[PDB]
Amino acid sequence: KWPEYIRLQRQKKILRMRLKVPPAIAQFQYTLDKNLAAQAFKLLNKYRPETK
Amino acid sequence: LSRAPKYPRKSIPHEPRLDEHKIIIHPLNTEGALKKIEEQNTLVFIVDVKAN
Amino acid sequence: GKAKKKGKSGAARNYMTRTQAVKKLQLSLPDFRKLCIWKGIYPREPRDRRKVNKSATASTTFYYTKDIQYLLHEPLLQKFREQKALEKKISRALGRGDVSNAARLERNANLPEKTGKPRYTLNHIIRERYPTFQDALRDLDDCLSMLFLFANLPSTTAVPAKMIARCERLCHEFQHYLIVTHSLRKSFLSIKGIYYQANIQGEDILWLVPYKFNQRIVGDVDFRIMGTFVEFYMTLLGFVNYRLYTSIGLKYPPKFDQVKDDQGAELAAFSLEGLNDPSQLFANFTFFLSRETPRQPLEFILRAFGCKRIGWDAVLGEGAFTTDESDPRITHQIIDRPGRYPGRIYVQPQWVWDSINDEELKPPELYAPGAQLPPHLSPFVK
Amino acid sequence: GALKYLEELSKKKQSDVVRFLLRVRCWEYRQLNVIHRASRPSRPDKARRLGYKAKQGYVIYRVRVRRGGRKRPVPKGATYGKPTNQGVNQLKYQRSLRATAEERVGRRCSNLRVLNSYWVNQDSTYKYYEVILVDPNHKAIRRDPRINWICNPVHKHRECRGLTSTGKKSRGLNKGHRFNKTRAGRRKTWKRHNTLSLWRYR
Amino acid sequence: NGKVKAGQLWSKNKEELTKILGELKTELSQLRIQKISSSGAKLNKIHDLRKSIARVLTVINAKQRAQLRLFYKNKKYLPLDLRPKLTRALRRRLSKEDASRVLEKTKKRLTHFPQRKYAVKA
RNA sequence: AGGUUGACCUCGGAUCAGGUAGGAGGACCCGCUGAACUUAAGCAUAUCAAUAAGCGGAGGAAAAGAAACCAACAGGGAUUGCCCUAGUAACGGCGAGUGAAGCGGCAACAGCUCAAAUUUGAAAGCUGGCUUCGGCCCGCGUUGUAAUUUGGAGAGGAUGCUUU
RNA sequence: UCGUGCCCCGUGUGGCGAAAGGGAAGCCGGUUAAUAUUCCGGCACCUGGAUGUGGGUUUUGCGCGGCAACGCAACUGAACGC
Repeated sequence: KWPEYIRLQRQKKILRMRLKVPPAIAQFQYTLDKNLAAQAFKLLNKYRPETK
Repeated sequence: LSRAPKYPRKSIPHEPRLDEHKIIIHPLNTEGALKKIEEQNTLVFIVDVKAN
Repeated sequence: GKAKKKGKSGAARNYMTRTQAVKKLQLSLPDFRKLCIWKGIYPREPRDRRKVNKSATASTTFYYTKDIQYLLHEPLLQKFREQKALEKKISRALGRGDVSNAARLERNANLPEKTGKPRYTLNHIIRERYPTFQDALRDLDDCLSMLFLFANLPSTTAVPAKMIARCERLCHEFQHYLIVTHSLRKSFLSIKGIYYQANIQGEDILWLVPYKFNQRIVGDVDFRIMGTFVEFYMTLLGFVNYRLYTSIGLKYPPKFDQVKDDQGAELAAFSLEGLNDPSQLFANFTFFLSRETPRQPLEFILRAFGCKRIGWDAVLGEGAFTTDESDPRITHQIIDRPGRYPGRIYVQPQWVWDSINDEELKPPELYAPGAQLPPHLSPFVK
Repeated sequence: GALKYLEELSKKKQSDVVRFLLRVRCWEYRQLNVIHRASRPSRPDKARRLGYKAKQGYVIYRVRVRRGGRKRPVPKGATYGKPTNQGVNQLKYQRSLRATAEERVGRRCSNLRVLNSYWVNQDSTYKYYEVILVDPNHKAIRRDPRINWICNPVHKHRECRGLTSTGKKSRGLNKGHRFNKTRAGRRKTWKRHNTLSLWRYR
Repeated sequence: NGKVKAGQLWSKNKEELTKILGELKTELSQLRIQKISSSGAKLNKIHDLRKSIARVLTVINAKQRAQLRLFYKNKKYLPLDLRPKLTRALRRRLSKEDASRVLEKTKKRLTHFPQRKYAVKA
């Protein structure tokens, strides 16, 4: 018997899988893979904004 | 965590409300008390109603 | 009036188990044991342990409820919590990749590996535990034995190398105080180590120092709580050294030469400066210590009993009065090997201990090299 | 700015993406409590145009209210005076469910001041609103001249007096001929019209 | 006897004031004991002792509060009894500087176009 | 070490640090809810009355307030109040009755702030803690805190003088 | 000791509500102008706590006897259950 917030977040994830999702939201499930994400962050880590 | 306040809510601790001069008001000077003095080695006083 | 209930008074209220004390203080077990050792909370034994806790066994440790109440107001609890929060911030910075923020937050942690000092300051605890300098001098036996033992161990996670170096430096400062005040009285060579007895302000101080060899750390001891004892004892000995140097009117801490310590000066790396009779037994002699002889006890004893010109081999360290063995100014030579320069007295090391124990110069013919030594008697047992 | 795109997207409430988001958010808000704190506004462009800022002292509280008409609380739902020709099922509350939600949120957080509120979702049983509240005791609020008017004591419980947007809408505070009875206050105007003025030299 | 002037008490410090309060309470007790058994000038002396106790307690409290105000002169948070009373609405009122804060645009407009002093010819 | 080490999001705990609300009063004020006696021959429209009673919320005033206004003119120009408009327009079983507003004269006058823009050659903004009162930290915040703009305009240019 | 954790358990939920219900324990004699199972004298009991002495048990470690019903001044007993 899980707490209500845990049950709510799990059933919210389950409901978003159960329902039909329009393409404008469903296109976010396809992301960069590990290698391309690592190379992108390798480039972008040289260009972090200036600190205090 | 226990309380670690940045200021005391009451600046001065209160003087004790019931000291000995407030507990003992005056002895009783009636016939019953003035008999009990020699009959029972008992002294009778009028004291504060809150004192135990 | 109203009837009392069972177990609400007496030993049940008086005593508390270790689990209940830990839960009451809301500490971890290492922090609780460290705080108990630092604050002098000692285990207690009730007459009937079932009256305190029905599940207690023979290995159950009981403490005083009032002792835990006094521990509740120790300011080191907030220091523990702040250090834990700071470590969480350091972990967050390292996980986010901010190395500059991680280093800046790490420099506030006051790590023993980079300071040489304990992680948590015990200065307020020192005054609470020792109200009087006489009590400090009376616990100096345990303090000096502890720190002289941990002056010669390899670095561990509990006691880092810089902390061990600070132990050795504090011991050297105390030895320098004893040398300049001529407070050393007796010394003894046992099968376990070297016993030293001195007299400071009318208090007899006896401690044991191991022979300089590879000391074995076994698993039968609790080395981490021993390190907590080490932190408390260096915190005590620092203030003891400061008070003694101020009482004899010398500046504390003494000037310490890192180059000479690097070259191996040991006791010779310190230079004592002013602020702003058995003690002269070896005053007119010149000594030469060979390499097979125990340099630190021989130098300490000779300099405490009045010797001012002690030289040794170059491998024994920097700071010798002379290094060449063929120096004609040398009067006595300490050798322990199984070609003798004339006008020089060659004796074995036991001559020095016997002479300082009897406060007179022994006949050198009984202490000749290769001869059978006289028995070494205990100076403490009459 | 993205908030323009959010505005034109929120205008199209019957598109597939907005209907899907409204359905899943309706399920989530129905599973949550009747009044609960929202960590951030679900409609940032609407909150920003209504006056919300990402500043300490601004909070968002989400609330659901039962929709429909109002029933008079008489026993057995029957009136025993002169006949009214209608039932209690067709009585209408003169204020909005938005105003009722604002009052309930204010009673939940009585230490704050209700700035405004906005519709987020609805179903057959409930209407869902998000209410912006400002802390009058926060130093960041009190130091800002654009918002420290709400720290004055005259703005205590604007939602209980009808000083919010839905309150002004219900009170009919608009200029023109269509709002003759209510533009300056209905009962005040009635008293002004029904008072009798007698001067000294009449 | 039993009449202690406040001018003498304002020069004393804490412990002798506590002492004198001790004796004043003492002969308050014993002159109550002789009050219940006899009459005379004791009935005025008990009133004098009561007023002396009130004066001593007042002086002790005033000096303690003055010392506490001196201690809390330079701190951010004060005890609630040492804080100014005013009224609840006055305490919840906006401060003068927060009420006098203006925006940068308003500051520029007031800087360059303030209310001028002028006269009109007749 | 990767079954590990963490970053976020959401939801909780604490006699945590600092605050805030309740109740009274309620003549006047802002809303909600809401009669009947009475007057209509009686009486379910109506009148009393969008009143009394009941409920919630402020202040020395409250409220309203700088037009999605009035007008139809040679155009007036935020709100409020008085006089007038005017017992007029208009509404009303079987009629008892009900009933404004524009203009006009006066009292008093006062104007403004955001969202919708990229500062992007530098979050320039702010709460809290400690202070040696110089500042330094923990943070909030880019899902947007400062400067600028609000339709009366403004943004970009050109131009030459004025203002603090 | 990878020292900053791990293990066990389920039953829920607080308060008020009886001077006649349930309930730990006081009797006698005397005594006052007026109180008394409350005062005085004698003789007791109950509840809770700490810790002694005597006695008991134990080298067959946590008693002995009676066929039995059971007896005797003692005579270990946590969690969890009946």
